Amino acid sequence: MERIKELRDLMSQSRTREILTKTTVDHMAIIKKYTSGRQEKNPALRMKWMMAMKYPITADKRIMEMIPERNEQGQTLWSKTNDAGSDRVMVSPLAVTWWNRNGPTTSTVHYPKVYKTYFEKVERLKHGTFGPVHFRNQVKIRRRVDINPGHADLSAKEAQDVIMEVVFPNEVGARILTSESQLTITKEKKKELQDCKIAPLMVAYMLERELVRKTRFLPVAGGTSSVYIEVLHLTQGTCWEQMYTPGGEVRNDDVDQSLIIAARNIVRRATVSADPLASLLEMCHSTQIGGVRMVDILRQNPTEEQAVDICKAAMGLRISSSFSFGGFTFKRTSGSSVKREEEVLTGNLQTLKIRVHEGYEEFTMVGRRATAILRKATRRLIQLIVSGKDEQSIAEAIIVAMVFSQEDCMIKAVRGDLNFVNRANQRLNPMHQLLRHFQKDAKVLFQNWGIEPIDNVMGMIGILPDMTPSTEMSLRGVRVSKMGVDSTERVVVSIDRFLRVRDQRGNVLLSPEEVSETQGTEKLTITYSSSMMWEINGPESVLVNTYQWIIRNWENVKIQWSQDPTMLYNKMEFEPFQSLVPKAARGQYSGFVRVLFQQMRDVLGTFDTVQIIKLLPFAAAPPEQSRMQFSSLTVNVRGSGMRIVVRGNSPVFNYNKATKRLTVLGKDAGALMEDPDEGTAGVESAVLRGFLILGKENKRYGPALSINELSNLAKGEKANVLIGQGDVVLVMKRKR
Amino acid sequence: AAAAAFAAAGAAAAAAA
RNA sequence: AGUAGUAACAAGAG
RNA sequence: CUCUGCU
RNA sequence: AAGCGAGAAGAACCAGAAGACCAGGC
Ligand SMILES: *O[C@H]1[C@@H](OC)[C@H](n2cnc3c(=O)[nH]c(N)nc32)O[C@@H]1COP(=O)(O)OP(=O)(O)OP(=O)(O)OC[C@H]1O[C@@H]([n+]2cn(C)c3c(=O)[nH]c(N)nc32)[C@H](O)[C@@H]1O
Repeated sequence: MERIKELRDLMSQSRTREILTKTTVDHMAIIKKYTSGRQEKNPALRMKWMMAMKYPITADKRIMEMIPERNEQGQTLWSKTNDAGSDRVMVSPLAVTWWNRNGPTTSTVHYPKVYKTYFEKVERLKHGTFGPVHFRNQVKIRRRVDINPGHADLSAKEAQDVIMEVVFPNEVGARILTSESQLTITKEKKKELQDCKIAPLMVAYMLERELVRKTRFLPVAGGTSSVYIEVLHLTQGTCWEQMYTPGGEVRNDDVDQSLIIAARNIVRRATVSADPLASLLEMCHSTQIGGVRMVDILRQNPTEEQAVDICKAAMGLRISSSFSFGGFTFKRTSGSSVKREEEVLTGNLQTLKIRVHEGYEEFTMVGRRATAILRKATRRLIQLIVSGKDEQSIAEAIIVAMVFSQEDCMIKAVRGDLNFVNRANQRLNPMHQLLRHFQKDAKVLFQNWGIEPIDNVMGMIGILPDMTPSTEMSLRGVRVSKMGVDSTERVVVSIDRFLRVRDQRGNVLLSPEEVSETQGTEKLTITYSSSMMWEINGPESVLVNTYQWIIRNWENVKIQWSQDPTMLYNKMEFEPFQSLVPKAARGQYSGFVRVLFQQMRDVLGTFDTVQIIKLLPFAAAPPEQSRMQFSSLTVNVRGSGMRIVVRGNSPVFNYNKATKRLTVLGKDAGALMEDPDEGTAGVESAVLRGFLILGKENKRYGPALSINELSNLAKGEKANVLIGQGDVVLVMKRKR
Repeated sequence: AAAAAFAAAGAAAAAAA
């Protein structure tokens, strides 16, 4: 046998014998990388230099017997010299071309199977569909996406075990495949890889690529699924979007997530409409997910989601009135709740702002290996009855119910290193973070939750923190039922004008209020096909496109604002912006801005095009009279309140006077043509409700005053007010 | 029968010992 | 000579 | 006379 | 929703008094 003969020869040589005998297998990892050569600091230069010499390539010694030393032209394909630091010999590129020309051919039917990922890229690009290219003010946000979806059912370790089985069955070790998915994929791969001469290392690397999920932080603007990320360069550009639909099958999870995102955006946008039901219907009939119409995916996609359910109700489809959480499908059998954000301090001394649900409510929990009935109040688990098949399932159900309760002891039970912001400092979902932390370890949570006296409740034995069943004592409000209690029914519902879903009896099942406020990213690119293409985009895109639309239509917007501002405010183009405006402050902001616009109209001159551009979107909502003074207007953006400053320049809304160009969130929105009627002349008169800005202060009418308390002035008097970025200015209460 | 539509988080629990 | 610039090349080692 | 052109 | 290096188990592991007498509670 060749290899044993080589081993005998190596043992024959004294120095190689000493190396082989002395060095251990552990020490091999160190001496394997033993190299005198150093990494080339500028490989491009070295490569350019070495392509001029005769023999820059190195090949295995066997080349000398399987390639002639020279071709018919006499050019030496290879030489006798031995490559430095190895037994390989020197070779010219001519040798490689000769091998590709008249070399020994073999079978390559296996290559597509082992390089499955690359040929899948080829195939799904072949069957992709190209739509029109649309030139739009693209706003790409940097976020983690997946480049290699991997085999989701199999974690990285399972993928490694399968790779060892398939490629190196003898070197597996003690590992045994348990997950059925492992067995099936190992089987198919072994059958496919039969008599594969390709190097086992390459097969292992390709299998690692195919199976192990890999993610990457990339600036994206469409779907974040792999089928869309790999073609990201082709699809999304700086100023254009290429409507592309990759061919082949699409993971059901990605379509479900994208449908949820689209439904959330549509309902959130449709709430601020004058006819929310009709608007929602129009965005449903005009939206497409992954190249598929959104109208016909709801009737075939049972994904449970209050937004998806509202959309289904709008089309007459029976809803479930359920929602996923922690892997369990929750159906609210009875009770009602209202969302409200509230700040909590965790057990690890970290401060969180979690969305608490005020109100008593009762849920039915359905899981893959568990089922429970829960009743909770505001941050209080009134009762929980679990019916898990095994202790692990019971523990999972109990932990999920515990976290879902949002109880203070739950929050205070956090211990160790738990971070609620990723490495990009993006705010994570606190509920998901708590679920992950407690599923990793729940000893502290059960210890700090409490124990309740339990009587001999028939078929409802209590459970203790150590997971052993008990009769007299149990976790507070937690019981375990052995009746295997085990909802899916789709009840037909009627949805009113304002998207309030009521069953036959008339109780409000779903309302837009309980729709999640998070602004997630779709897995599959979502395309909207109305006149204003940006209705269902993220916050930044909506802001930029709203201001860009105002700029473009500025010629008509000016005249409409001067002679008929009520219709300008009605303009639907501002509704998505209002969707970003917080619901509580919408009316007050609209009233304040409308009053400022009216005073600007009344006062001769003092016209400010940039100010109108800045404040016009906020005027869409119905006015709400108030005396409060606004230093900035707030808009929701990915859970952050962006403050648009009424007076001055702020990063959210910028007007570069040198270029006369307006940039929103760092994205250019266009330039404002010079308006001879502007005539700012220092005085603005469109900053404070009922006040006129004289200009720089003069330290005779008063030292300084604050914006809010400035309302003390009665009429006519002049005073200095601290408004803006530390720029005290003189003001006066308008005559009327 | 009983099935989970979408299960986030790592799952399991170290309390069981 | 010249390249080049705070120190080198304008061949080096047997 | 041989070796080297990032050592 | 999150997502930035690896694991698994050689060998084998309890004791009797009984009898008499005295004191004592009930
Ligand atoms: O990726 C998102 C979401 O899709 C965008 C995705 N997802 C949801 N549903 C599915 C699904 O069926 N299949 C797949 N593949 N993916 C799905 O998971 C993520 C969802 O989380 P996120 O959007 O970041 O926030 P949110 O939707 O709020 O999730 P979470 O905060 O965990 O809450 C989920 C539901 O719980 C409701 N809820 C929580 N509590 C405490 C209560 C409560 O006390 N009472 C009531 N009535 N409801 C409660 C939340 O409102 C939300 O509905």
